[PDB]
Amino acid sequence: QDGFILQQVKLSLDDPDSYLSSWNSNDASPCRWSGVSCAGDFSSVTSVDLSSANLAGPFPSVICRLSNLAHLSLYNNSINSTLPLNIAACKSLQTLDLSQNLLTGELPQTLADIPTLVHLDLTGNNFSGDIPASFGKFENLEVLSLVYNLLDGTIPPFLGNISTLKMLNLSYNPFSPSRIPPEFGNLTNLEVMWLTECHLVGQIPDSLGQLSKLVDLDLALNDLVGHIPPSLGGLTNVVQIELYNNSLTGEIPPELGNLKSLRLLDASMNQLTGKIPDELCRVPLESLNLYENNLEGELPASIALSPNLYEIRIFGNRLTGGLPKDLGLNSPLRWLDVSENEFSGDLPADLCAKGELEELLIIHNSFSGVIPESLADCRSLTRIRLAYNRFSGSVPTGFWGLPHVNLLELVNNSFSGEISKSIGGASNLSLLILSNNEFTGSLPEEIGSLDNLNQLSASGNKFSGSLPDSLMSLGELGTLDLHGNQFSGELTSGIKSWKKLNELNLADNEFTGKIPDEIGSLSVLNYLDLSGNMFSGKIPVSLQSLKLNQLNLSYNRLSGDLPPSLAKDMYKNSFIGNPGLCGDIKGLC
Ligand SMILES: *[C@@H]1O[C@H](CO[C@@H]2O[C@@H](C)[C@@H](O)[C@@H](O)[C@@H]2O)[C@@H](O[C@@H]2O[C@H](CO)[C@@H](O)[C@H](O)[C@H]2NC(C)=O)[C@H](O[C@@H]2O[C@@H](C)[C@@H](O)[C@@H](O)[C@@H]2O)[C@H]1NC(C)=O
Ligand SMILES: *[C@@H]1O[C@H](CO)[C@@H](O[C@@H]2O[C@H](CO)[C@@H](O[C@@H]3O[C@H](CO)[C@@H](O)[C@H](O)[C@@H]3O)[C@H](O)[C@H]2NC(C)=O)[C@H](O)[C@H]1NC(C)=O
Ligand SMILES: *[C@@H]1O[C@H](CO)[C@@H](O[C@@H]2O[C@H](CO)[C@@H](O)[C@H](O)[C@H]2NC(C)=O)[C@H](O[C@@H]2O[C@@H](C)[C@@H](O)[C@@H](O)[C@@H]2O)[C@H]1NC(C)=O
Ligand SMILES: *[C@@H]1O[C@H](CO)[C@@H](O[C@@H]2O[C@H](CO)[C@@H](O)[C@H](O)[C@H]2NC(C)=O)[C@H](O)[C@H]1NC(C)=O
Ligand SMILES: *[C@@H]1O[C@H](CO)[C@@H](O[C@@H]2O[C@H](CO)[C@@H](O)[C@H](O)[C@H]2NC(C)=O)[C@H](O)[C@H]1NC(C)=O
Ligand SMILES: *[C@@H]1O[C@H](CO)[C@@H](O[C@@H]2O[C@H](CO)[C@@H](O)[C@H](O)[C@H]2NC(C)=O)[C@H](O)[C@H]1NC(C)=O
Ligand SMILES: *[C@@H]1O[C@H](CO)[C@@H](O[C@@H]2O[C@H](CO)[C@@H](O)[C@H](O)[C@H]2NC(C)=O)[C@H](O)[C@H]1NC(C)=O
Ligand SMILES: *[C@@H]1O[C@H](CO)[C@@H](O)[C@H](O)[C@H]1NC(C)=O
Ligand SMILES: *[C@@H]1O[C@H](CO)[C@@H](O)[C@H](O)[C@H]1NC(C)=O
Ligand SMILES: *[C@@H]1O[C@H](CO)[C@@H](O)[C@H](O)[C@H]1NC(C)=O
Repeated sequence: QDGFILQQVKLSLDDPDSYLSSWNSNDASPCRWSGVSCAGDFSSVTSVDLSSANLAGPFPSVICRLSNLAHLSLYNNSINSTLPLNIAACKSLQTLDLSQNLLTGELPQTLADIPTLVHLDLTGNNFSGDIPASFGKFENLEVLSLVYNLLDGTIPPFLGNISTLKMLNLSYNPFSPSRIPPEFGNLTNLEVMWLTECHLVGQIPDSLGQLSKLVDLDLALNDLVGHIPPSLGGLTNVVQIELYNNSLTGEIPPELGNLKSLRLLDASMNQLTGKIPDELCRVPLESLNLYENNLEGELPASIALSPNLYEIRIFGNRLTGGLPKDLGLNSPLRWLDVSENEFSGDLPADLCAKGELEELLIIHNSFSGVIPESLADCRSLTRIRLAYNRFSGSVPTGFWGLPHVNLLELVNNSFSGEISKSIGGASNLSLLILSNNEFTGSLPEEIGSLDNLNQLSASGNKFSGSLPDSLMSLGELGTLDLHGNQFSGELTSGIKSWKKLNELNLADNEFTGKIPDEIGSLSVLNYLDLSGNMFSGKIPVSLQSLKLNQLNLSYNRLSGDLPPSLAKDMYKNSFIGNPGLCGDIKGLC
């Protein structure tokens, strides 16, 4: 009969990829059929897995006529229409996975009438309306997943009545704004509470502290208010706490230090105040994210003790004092973001000791001293932002040439010395921002070797000498800003090679000679500033062809007529401070 029933399933579904080709009526048994598994001396179908088969059409309710069917998966198909109340006919089902389908309408209340059901996954469907009251009466359910549906009812307290529940997954539903039922604290066996983006309102219940077996608490992306409960110290087995993007206030409880198994804490994007507790930092955390809060005081040195720490993101706070001296020495630190704080003192000497540091983001702080010499050997680095600090000294030779660095931002510091020839080694460099420093010397020829470079901003420095001829080799360059320097010499026909250049700013330098006619060849140039230089001769006629939002050729030695487009009252400020250009425009001189 199992074969005949499965033939009825086949006739009820669209099978464009012929996944059910093997479903042959002439077969003695259906056990060898695609997606079918049998058990017992009877060769009874016990499992059907038609996942990722590109099957389409309504749920095949006739499949429930299989007496011994214990596992059904139609995961990742185009199963559509409503889930029938006839699903209760599947009385032997232990696991049901209908995730990633096109199922619509209300959840059938008869799902709770399957006593054997342990796993229910309806994730990634279009189910809407209230969660049925029957769902409170599930006999043996351990996993309930309704993630990414259109459920628009309130979160029901009766879900707390499922004593056997180990995972409650209701994340990513447009639920009517609802408080977390305190009855959820009575789910003694619960290991996962996943309520991300569930339109939660009100305060986290103290009852949630009763969940001794909880491994993951996720209440992120909601409108939760009030304080993180000190009762959460009762979460003995918790490893992950996600409270990010809420409206939580008050201080981080020191009782979080009692959570020995805690490795991941993210309470970022809240209104938390007070200091980060030493007790929490004593826990050997893997990730601590407390960014975009109103936290103050020092970062406890105990955080450096963790052997598992790879991530610290505490940016956008009012934290003071120095970073821990041993930070990175005992941990595989990968991501460090302490930006927009009040941190001071030298950077820790061994941030990259374990050789895994990828992101060093410390902008808008009062960090001082020289870049640690160890960081010159940190080849793992991909993004470096030391901008808006009080750093001094030369940038270490190795630091310039780090191979995987895509962004090097040293803007607004007191950095001195020269860009080393080692910069040629920076194959991955796309953005180089060194503006507002005391850098000296000439740009190295090795800068031209950086084919991937898109931005070179080094304004407000003491750079000098002729631009390297290799600078033409920067075909991918979109921004070149060298204003407020002592750069000398002349531009060449090589500037034509800057095909993708949108901005050229060489203002307030000592440049001499004619502006090359090849300036017109730069099709996407929208910003040109050559002001405060000694550029001489006629303005290139080709400049008319360029569409420029900003043009400044002021305070130069330029002479002769303007192209007709540029000869306008609006462009007077662009050509002031040039004796030769006088009388090109009425009221210029
Ligand atoms: C439920 O899915 C049925 C199977 O269709 C295929 O899979 C869909 C997910 C979609 O990719 C579709 O393009 C596939 O053809 C639909 O049936 C059919 O509808 C299509 C037009 O969309 C038609 O060309 C087919 O001949 C027709 N086949 C069968 C066996 O009915 C259901 O569609 C609905 O009913 C149709 C008769 C038609 O009136 C259509 O407008 C309806 O949407 C799908 N039902 C729902 C509720 O979406
Ligand atoms: C109910 O929700 C929980 C929490 O989202 C789901 O649990 C978790 O499942 C994911 C995906 O399987 C796990 O992620 C990964 O880690 C493993 C290594 O252990 C790795 O191989 C994967 O590539 C992935 O990175 C996650 O660790 C796990 N978390 C917990 C706390 O258990 C659960 O699957 C959901 N159940 C249903 C039916 O929706
Ligand atoms: C979790 O289950 C407990 C046991 O059923 C609840 O406690 C009890 O409360 C009942 C009324 O809600 C009462 O009839 C029971 O006699 C009592 N049982 C025991 C052993 O205490 C508990 O409810 C809460 O705690 C009690 C003391 C009251 O303060 C109630 O207002 C609470 O809701 C359940 N917890 C939750 C959060 O529902
Ligand atoms: C969901 O099922 C579909 C259909 O089996 C999977 O789609 C295909 O992806 C594989 C691997 O990239 C390709 O070789 C096939 O050509 C694709 N087929 C179709 C019809 O798109 C899809 O990968 C599955 N998704 C998941 C997350 O498992
Ligand atoms: C809470 O859960 C219990 C246990 O699943 C539910 O209890 C039963 O109620 C159903 C239908 O009313 C009966 O068929 C069962 O025989 C009852 N079993 C037991 C062990 O009492 C109870 O209804 C649920 N309550 C809520 C509000 O959902
Ligand atoms: C970044 O550095 C620049 C240059 O030092 C700062 O800009 C100027 O502000 C100072 C006063 O603090 C003036 O005396 C200068 O004339 C300004 N220079 C220029 C070129 O505009 C800028 O304020 C700094 N930004 C931050 C956030 O610290
Ligand atoms: C081109 O650059 C010159 C020099 O920086 C600019 O000149 C001055 O204009 C500003 C704003 O009106 C005044 O505050 C300064 O006093 C002027 N300085 C001098 C030395 O004259 C000019 O405005 C810029 N023009 C454009 C179009 O950007
Ligand atoms: C499911 O809901 C989404 C979002 O409202 C919509 O874009 C999609 O077309 C819906 N699909 C079905 C089958 O109702
Ligand atoms: C945080 O939530 C707000 C809505 O309150 C949303 O606009 C924003 O994109 C979210 N940001 C992150 C990083 O989750
Ligand atoms: C370049 O840096 C980016 C991150 O900015 C990274 O994803 C990429 O893998 C790097 N590529 C190389 C070749 O280092």
